[PDB]
Amino acid sequence: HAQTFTAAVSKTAWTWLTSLLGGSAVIIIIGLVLATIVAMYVLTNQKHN
Amino acid sequence: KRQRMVMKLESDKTFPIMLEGKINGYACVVGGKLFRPMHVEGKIDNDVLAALKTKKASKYDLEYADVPQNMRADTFKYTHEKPQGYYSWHHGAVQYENGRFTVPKGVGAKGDSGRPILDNQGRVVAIVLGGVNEGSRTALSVVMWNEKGVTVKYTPENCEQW
Repeated sequence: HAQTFTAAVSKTAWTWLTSLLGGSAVIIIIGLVLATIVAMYVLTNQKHN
Repeated sequence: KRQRMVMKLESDKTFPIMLEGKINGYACVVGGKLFRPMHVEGKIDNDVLAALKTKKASKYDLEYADVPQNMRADTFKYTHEKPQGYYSWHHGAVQYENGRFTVPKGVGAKGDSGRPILDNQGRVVAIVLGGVNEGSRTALSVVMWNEKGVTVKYTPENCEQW
């Protein structure tokens, strides 16, 4: 058996790869959410009514 | 009679902004905070205020600065409330309605940005960054303060910078 395309090294390997690649995605999402809510904050501060 | 209104209007003074002997605008102080439009560049007439460190507002196109304590008494008083009617402005009375301030057409141009709007009692209601003529009147891109203690900039469509 020499077939090696995915060849999952370990559960720890995938766990770490998810941790350091995907957590950055979470931080990006948090930043986008903060930007959106502060944009709405500016909108309501200017004229909530 | 408008003569008494003009006399009351012409009482207080502001600090102009100079650029190579040219007055690109005015820099007023209200409530202990120094203000001047960011798009207008120059040197403030008074040296001391010109020495103050200021910070920029990306979406508000003006700078802000804290006046020294020993001079905060000599500042203009503000008003968050804006009753309907006409208000005194340096060039002339401002007739405002529907929350937007209008001036007679042909009044106000470049270099008139930052000049505060005074009420009947002299309290500053809002300051003007620019204006656009749209007919018999000329709407002004003024920035007002809300009752809760916030800052609002009512800018008309495709307004003109001053």
